[PDB]
Amino acid sequence: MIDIHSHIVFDVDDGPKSREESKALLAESYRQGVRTIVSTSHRRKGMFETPEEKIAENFLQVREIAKEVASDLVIAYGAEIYYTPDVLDKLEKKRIPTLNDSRYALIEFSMNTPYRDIHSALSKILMLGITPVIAHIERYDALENNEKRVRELIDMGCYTQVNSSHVLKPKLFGERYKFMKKRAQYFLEQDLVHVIASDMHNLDGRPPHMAEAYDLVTQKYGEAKAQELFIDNPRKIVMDQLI
Ligand SMILES: [Fe+3]
Ligand SMILES: [Fe+3]
Repeated sequence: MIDIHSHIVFDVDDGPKSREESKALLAESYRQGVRTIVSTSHRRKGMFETPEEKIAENFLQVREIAKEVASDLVIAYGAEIYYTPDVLDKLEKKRIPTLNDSRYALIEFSMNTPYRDIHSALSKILMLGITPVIAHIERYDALENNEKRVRELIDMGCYTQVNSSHVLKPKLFGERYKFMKKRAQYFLEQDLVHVIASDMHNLDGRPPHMAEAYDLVTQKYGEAKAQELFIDNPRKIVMDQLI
């Protein structure tokens, strides 16, 4: 019901190319039962360096477009911030957005980022009074099968996010993400996940799987847990409330 990680702004990153694509992506998200989407387009040194004024501009146009989808679809502003050290000054001085202007910022790393680097970056952001929500923790080799490390990040004041796509069963044929599904399944079993979110980009390779994932978590982990990960926690994040 509340999706805190999405790529829905046209012509700013690897998401929609056009207004028409953004609308179609919103529509599919709405169809699946999502009622609030936080826009978190990429901020990444050397990869996604679209200027902030453009991202904000196209964002506001997507927010308008969302009215054509449904009147109760709320679009919030945010950023998926790949960590490089310049990001610290940007956050301190609010030149890079948090999630709906809350304390929470969405932070990502590389698949092969060493734990010590992860731990260090997140420690420094915490020192800014900003709470990291760690994007797609199933991506990071450093956390694979590592309850102790994830726990250590959570215990110092981080929250964790897993992509809906990796919540799904590994497919009998054509499975290209088996290792990330196994990782997400590990974290869920260990009860190490605060949030499941879309990371949606398009309707081909990367659609939302929020309805499918919600049902799967309901079946395997109970409805209350599904509510927690897909509604209650995301809602606290959007409303700048402590979890
Ligand atoms: Fe990412
Ligand atoms: Fe993303």
